[PDB]
Amino acid sequence: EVQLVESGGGLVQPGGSLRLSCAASGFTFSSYAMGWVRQAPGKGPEWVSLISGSGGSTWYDDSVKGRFTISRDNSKNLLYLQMNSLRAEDTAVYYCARHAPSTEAPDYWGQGTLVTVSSLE
Repeated sequence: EVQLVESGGGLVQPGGSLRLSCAASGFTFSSYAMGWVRQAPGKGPEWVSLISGSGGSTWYDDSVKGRFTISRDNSKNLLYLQMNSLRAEDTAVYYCARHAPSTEAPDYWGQGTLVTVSSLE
């Protein structure tokens, strides 16, 4: 019933920019903190950014402060991540995620979108 579908990932050269979107349904959107998880291929997942239910408060991992901007549109149930000045290190699968602190089951994630920062030179 809970659905998370992300869009907008892909290939970009270094210094480029990308915008991820995430559409939700199956729950009351604004009653959950939402965020973005990243997973590099040989590594565990980490939270890259988090936004409060209302969107009044945000958090960013130190490695992305200033470059990435998280936002949400509670009237259309959408979560965004504007990713600027992309660096090779930003390469990973990014997951849209619904943070449920009260739920014991793991958080719901979207299917994941690959983000590759690469110049073939």
